[PDB]
Amino acid sequence: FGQCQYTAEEYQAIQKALRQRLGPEYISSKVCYIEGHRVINLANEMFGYNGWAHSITQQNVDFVDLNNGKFYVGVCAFVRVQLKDGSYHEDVGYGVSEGLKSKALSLEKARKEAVTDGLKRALRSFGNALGNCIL
Amino acid sequence: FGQCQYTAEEYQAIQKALRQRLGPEYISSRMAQKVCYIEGHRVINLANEMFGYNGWAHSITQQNVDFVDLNNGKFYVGVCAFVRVQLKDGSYHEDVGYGVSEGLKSKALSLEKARKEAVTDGLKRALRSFGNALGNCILDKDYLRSLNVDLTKAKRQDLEPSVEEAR
Amino acid sequence: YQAIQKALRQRLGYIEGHRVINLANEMFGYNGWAHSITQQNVDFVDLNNGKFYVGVCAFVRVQLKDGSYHEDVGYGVSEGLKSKALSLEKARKEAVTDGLKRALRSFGNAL
Amino acid sequence: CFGQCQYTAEEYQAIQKALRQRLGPEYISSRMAQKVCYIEGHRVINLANEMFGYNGWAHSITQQNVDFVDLNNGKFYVGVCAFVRVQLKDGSYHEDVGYGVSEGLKSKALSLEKARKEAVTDGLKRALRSFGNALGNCILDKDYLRSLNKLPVDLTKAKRQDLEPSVEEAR
Amino acid sequence: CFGQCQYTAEEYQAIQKALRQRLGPEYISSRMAQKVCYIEGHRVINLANEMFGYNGWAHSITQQNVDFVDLNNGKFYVGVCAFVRVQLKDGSYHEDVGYGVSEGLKSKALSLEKARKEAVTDGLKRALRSFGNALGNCILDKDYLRSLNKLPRQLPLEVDLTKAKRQDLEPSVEEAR
Amino acid sequence: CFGQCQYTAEEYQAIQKALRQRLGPEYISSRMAGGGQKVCYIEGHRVINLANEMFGYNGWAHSITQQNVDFVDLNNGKFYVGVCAFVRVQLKDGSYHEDVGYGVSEGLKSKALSLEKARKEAVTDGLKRALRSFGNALGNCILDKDYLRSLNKL
Amino acid sequence: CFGQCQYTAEEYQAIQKALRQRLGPEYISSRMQKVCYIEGHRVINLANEMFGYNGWAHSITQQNVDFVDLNNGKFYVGVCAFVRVQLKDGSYHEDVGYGVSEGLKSKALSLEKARKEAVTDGLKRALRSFGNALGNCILDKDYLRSLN
Amino acid sequence: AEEYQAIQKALYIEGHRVINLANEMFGYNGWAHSITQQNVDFVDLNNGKFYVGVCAFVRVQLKDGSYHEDVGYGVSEGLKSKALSLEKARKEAVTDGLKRALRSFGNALGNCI
Amino acid sequence: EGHRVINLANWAHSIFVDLNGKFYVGVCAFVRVYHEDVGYGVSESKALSLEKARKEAVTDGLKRAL
DNA sequence: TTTTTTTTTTTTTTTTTTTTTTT
Ligand SMILES: [Mg+2]
Ligand SMILES: [Mg+2]
Ligand SMILES: [Mg+2]
Ligand SMILES: [Mg+2]
Ligand SMILES: [Mg+2]
Repeated sequence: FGQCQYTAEEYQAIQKALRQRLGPEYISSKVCYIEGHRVINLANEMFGYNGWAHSITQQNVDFVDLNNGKFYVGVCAFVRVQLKDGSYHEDVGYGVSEGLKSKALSLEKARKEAVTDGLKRALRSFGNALGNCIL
Repeated sequence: FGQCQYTAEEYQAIQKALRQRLGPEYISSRMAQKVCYIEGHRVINLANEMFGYNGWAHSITQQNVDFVDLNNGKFYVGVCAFVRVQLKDGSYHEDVGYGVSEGLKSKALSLEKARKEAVTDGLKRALRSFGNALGNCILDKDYLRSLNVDLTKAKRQDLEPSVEEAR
Repeated sequence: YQAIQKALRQRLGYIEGHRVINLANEMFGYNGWAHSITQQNVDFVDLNNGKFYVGVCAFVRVQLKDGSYHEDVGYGVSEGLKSKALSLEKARKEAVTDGLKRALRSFGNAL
Repeated sequence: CFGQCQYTAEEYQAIQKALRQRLGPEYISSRMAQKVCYIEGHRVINLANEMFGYNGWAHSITQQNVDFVDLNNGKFYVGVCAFVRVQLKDGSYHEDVGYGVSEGLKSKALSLEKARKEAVTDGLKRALRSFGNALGNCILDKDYLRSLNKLPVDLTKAKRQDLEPSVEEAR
Repeated sequence: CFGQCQYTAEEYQAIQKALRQRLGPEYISSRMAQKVCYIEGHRVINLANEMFGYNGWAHSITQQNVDFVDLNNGKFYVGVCAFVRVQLKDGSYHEDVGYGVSEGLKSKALSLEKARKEAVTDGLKRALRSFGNALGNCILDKDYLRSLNKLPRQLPLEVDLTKAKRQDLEPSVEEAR
Repeated sequence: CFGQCQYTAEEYQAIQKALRQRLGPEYISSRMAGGGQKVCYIEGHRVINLANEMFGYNGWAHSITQQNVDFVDLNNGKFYVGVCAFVRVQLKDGSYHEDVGYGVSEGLKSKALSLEKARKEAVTDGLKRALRSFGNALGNCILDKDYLRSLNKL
Repeated sequence: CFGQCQYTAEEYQAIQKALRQRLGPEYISSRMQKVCYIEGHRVINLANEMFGYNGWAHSITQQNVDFVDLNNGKFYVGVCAFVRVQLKDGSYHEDVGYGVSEGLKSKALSLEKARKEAVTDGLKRALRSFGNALGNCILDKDYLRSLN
Repeated sequence: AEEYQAIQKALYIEGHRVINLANEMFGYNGWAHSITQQNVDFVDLNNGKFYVGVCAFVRVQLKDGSYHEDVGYGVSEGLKSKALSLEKARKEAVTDGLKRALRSFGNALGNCI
Repeated sequence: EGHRVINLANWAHSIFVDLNGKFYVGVCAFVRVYHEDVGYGVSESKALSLEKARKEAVTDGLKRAL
């Protein structure tokens, strides 16, 4: 994982298979998007369960404001996605929590949402099959 | 570890096994409405079965304490954690976990509970990203809508003849 | 081999982010280019009349597996929007996309 | 060598089967907390030794940190955290967090000592747990615990002297 | 060399069955802390030397930190902690933490003396404890302890110095080389 | 070479048998440092000589990994110093031990002399304590209460 | 080459015999209570006698200036050095050497004295661990009583 | 082999004479030296004049592999300029270090007193 | 523009404030490929200033390489 | 448009004097 050069057959299969646009079954709504678990499944079925890897380069908390007993949070996450050949795409994601009477729950929701969103938006750069044809 | 290449047959067997879902014997529900989840120890068992006791590793990249607050003698704690899971070939997935303690009068107990819960939650979320077999199917609405021990062999002696003879 | 050197000069018909990504995925391949974020800086956040105004910078680096790379800059704004989280989200993402757009243009006319 | 020597098929299979097994009622201790069931750390040490051998596993402390030392009414309240890594002869590893605690002592050094020891012990226990049910992972299953609840040392050959004739012969 | 030499089958089996043993009542010391039981450090070193040999193990110190050096009524209170790593010829290892405590002394150099030596001693003792019952792991068991307290009290003995070394030269070792 | 040369069976057996011995009554010195109690010990040069005989002039080595001054203090014009060192002893095959030695200097009115004494004493104390883990022949037998109680009634 | 040349049985036995010898009165100095020692050149020549001109080496690992204090226009300096001696086989020893300069109003002279003295003190204290023929005997209280 | 016994039996002082001695004792291609560490002690440009102190570590190594490391030292005073003063201290320190390094080999190359 | 250099070369390039209503910012702009030659850039909205900074320094940087 | 159950007791006394001239 880091120096496993692709073979020609698999290279062409991947290159052709990524351009296929996503059928109406996957998309759900206004804004049309893709659920995160569907994106994970598509990645697994596309590269293999051992063909891609993701990590968190860094994560920041932007603010925690309390207004009338409710907390408002915003979290930035840098999520990096790597392939077994050595290619990667890093992208940013954001998470928001509002109206929760608990600060810890708000932080948890925000951080996890930010990570999931960064993961979604990092895979799109690879091809249309994973979501680039959504806007 | 870290440089062990999968064989074609093991590759295919794991690829087929990860692709499948979990029966109603792995999912439990708690009031929150209701939420369906998979317990951490069951996920550890499934990971062991899928990859083997020596097929996967997990590490804590970094933890941090978000806040400790005292209100009327009660401590409120929130702890984050980064957990990284790895496979023999090199592949890995890193995810975040969070722990919470609410109404404990002892700060040390609150920190302990929060940190341990954070590590467990992070591991659970990091194992999810490998397939449906490891918990990735419980957040799908369609599957959720669709769904809705003998101790004779229990170890009683320390010595393990089979392992020692095989050693 | 030697085809890209001549396939970069051609132009055809502002450019949307998805389209430049799609053209990026074609000349080099899904495994021929990578990009990364080097820095982000929330230059300012202001509140007026219950509406927030944000401006964010971003450093985006794009490398071909041959080795060559070009780091460039991008900016993002979010004016007249209640709530801070949406503002910051929009600004950061637009900054990253803009930096990516401007980074890729340095390799030739085609992009 | 350690960290670069592979398993064989037979040993590997035997260890899987052994690790899958659960633990009996004589490995389980109970304490008030309305009870709570657990496995003592030295028992886990013994199980790991006889599951992988005395030279089959290695543990280390990768980080320790004191969270707070507080004095109240002449008594110290301390809390410590430890990251313990357990590694196997092939290269596999599991890293978990342990946490120690001391409260009510009038001596600062004793509190730090107790907490810093408890941290590493607890972390080792929790890092060995994720290798199988045999190494304590079965204690977290409520069905197992309610199944155990529905159930019904005279070694005169102890080491008396210092030498090991057989070990010396083999060496 | 050390860390790159592997055990043979017979050697491994012998050490494995030996480390399983539990120590007798003549290794066990007692002190008031209710009474508590322990194994003294030099005995542990002797046991390790017998088990693995003088060239079969190796221990080091990875870090040492002073937690505090306080003064109260002219008397110093010190606390130190050490990370002691024990290793074997094949490559295996075990680490643990030892703590040294010193209190009551008017001198400050002596306080650090005692704390910093006690810490390394405790750390080595606990790092060797995780190799078997033979290197002290049995003392933690309540059943094994309540068994010993039921055994007869052995009277103290006196060692014989007729075999004690009295000359620097070692003719056997010299001939061996 | 040093650090990768293997002991033969006869040498291993000989050295193993020798290190198990307990030193006789002429190696034990004494002091009065218990406020009413006596303490036994072994001198440094004697331990170096014992090591040289046991392993040979080219069978062992030692080094200093780190040294640090805990404090240099002044009171009534007098200097108080405390220095600590970590000493590593190695054998021809690769085995090693490390322990801590500490030096003290209370009373002198010169800063340089105090530091000199503290540092040198700490290094020697460390070399003594590291060699102690190789066996009784190198001073491990002193800690025994029974062994000393036998010497004190000779 | 150096660091990887082994000793024959005869050479090792010969050196082992020699290093056990104690030192006669022609090597021991004295000063004012009374002290005894061995000069630097004496130990250097002894080492050249045992191991030969190409049979030993030494180097400096750490030299740190403990202080440079100035009082009454007079400097007080202190330098601590760590010196390492190794043989052709590969064996080595390391110990701490010290240098003290006091009373000299010239800063450079005090620094030079301390720096140069520390290396030689450490070199003497390093060679001592090889055997009695290189100064290890001087610590023997009984030996001094016999010679004195 | 005979060369070893010959050299061993063969084995203030003006500078270049010691370099000539080393050249004769071991030969033009039998020895080498190099500078390892350099340092400067104290302040400069005091009362118009300068005080410069430089200490150097020099390592002399023979063809077989033997070597010795010793410490030099350099002092510059009186000269009222930074230029070519610290350089003079550097040169003096290097030379003193080389002389003290060649000394430990034997009497033919030093050993004062 | 970069067209002249990209045609001739085939090169890669790596990378304060004033702030009311008027802006000017630094550059931090480098260039590589042969060895590197660095320059600096000037500006004249923060986005416009930073972008213009990056233009000119690259322009100057490329000249020095030539 | 993500996502929302975990945590289960441990710790067991040690330390035992050295150093002292050179460029
Ligand atoms: Mg203790
Ligand atoms: Mg002492
Ligand atoms: Mg001196
Ligand atoms: Mg939760
Ligand atoms: Mg607990």
